[PDB]
Amino acid sequence: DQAVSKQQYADANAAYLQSKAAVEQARINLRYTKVLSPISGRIGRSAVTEGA
Amino acid sequence: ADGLAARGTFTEQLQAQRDLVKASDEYYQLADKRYRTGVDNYLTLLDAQRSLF
Repeated sequence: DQAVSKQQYADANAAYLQSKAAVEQARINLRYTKVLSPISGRIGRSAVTEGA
Repeated sequence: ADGLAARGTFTEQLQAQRDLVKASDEYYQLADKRYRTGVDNYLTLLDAQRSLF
């Protein structure tokens, strides 16, 4: 019913999407900590043990 | 002489007042033209309507 501007809605929606991309780019690092295997196959031995 | 002074001054007073009404109506039309494209609210358009009234 147009109680706020279309432009202020566009700016707030831009802030929404521009913070949602920051959540994506900060979730990429949590996916990097659990080190996913890049390809399927037979793994050798762990060069670094836990703690290093 | 009262009637002569009032007939002498009310033409200038109403010319000034009609120029005020015309300037406030142009300000309302420009606030409407900012409202129609979307950069301005509806409450500021209503403030311009009430200054016109």
